[PDB]
Amino acid sequence: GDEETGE
Amino acid sequence: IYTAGGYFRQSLSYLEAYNPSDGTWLRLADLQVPRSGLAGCVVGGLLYAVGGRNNSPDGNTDSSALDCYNPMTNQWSPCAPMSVPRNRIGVGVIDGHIYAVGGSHGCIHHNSVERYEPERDEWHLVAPMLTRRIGVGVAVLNRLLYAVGGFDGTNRLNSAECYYPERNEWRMITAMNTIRSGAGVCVLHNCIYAAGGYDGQDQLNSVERYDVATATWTFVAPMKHRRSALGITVHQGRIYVLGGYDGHTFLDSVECYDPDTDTWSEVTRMTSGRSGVGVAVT
Repeated sequence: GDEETGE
Repeated sequence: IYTAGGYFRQSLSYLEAYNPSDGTWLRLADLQVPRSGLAGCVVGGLLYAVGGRNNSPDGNTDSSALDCYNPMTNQWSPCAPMSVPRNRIGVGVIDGHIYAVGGSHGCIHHNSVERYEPERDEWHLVAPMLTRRIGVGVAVLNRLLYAVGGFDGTNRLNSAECYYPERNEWRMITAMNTIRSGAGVCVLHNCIYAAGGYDGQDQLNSVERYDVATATWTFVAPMKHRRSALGITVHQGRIYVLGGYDGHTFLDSVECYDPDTDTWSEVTRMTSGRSGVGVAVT
């Protein structure tokens, strides 16, 4: 759900 | 090499140990709440899991929790919680004391920092950072606390600052050459390493290291695979990075940095791909 963590 | 928590379609309870000698994976007792974006550390031989978030099909609860793993009880035990929940926290240990750095609670990006005392089970607030930082990398060298990179809610950061315990104050230092949020930050002998992360455009494979004596950051051999939200620890004078996210898949790759020939190479593959783990050694 975000590019930094994948969440 | 113990990895706790992480994320792979939901936050995870896994506690697993990797052995750089025999190359096999040990599967251990589960966290008593799933967490990702947490940090791990060791004090008194016991492994602490700090902060994070339970991102599940039924919630997304930021965690104020501090909990204790004992490596020969194979038992988890709860400790006093923090002042605030801190997702994407960083931690460092000075004198056997726990510093919890930054992180987020909902839309609030903390500049707050608080200190835990294991044999007293107590948290108390210290001086806040100059900068609000989530996904901050934290490291400790010469009894000083470094907070590196991160995200303030609007900008991702190449800045780093230094906490001096006996003056209760943060000092800005030389910025990194690269903007990094969710990088792996650790000490390999006496350069503060910052590996990978996200600069707001791409996941990074570059690695740079800070030399305190010259207050200089210099780039070293980059990783094979770009990664953000990776775990990191140093074992036997070598740096290990675990998992992360590369904009496409949750990596199970684990890479080793040998400092004396300055090369990275694939060492092992995690049991499952994941990002946002807590990593520590004991």
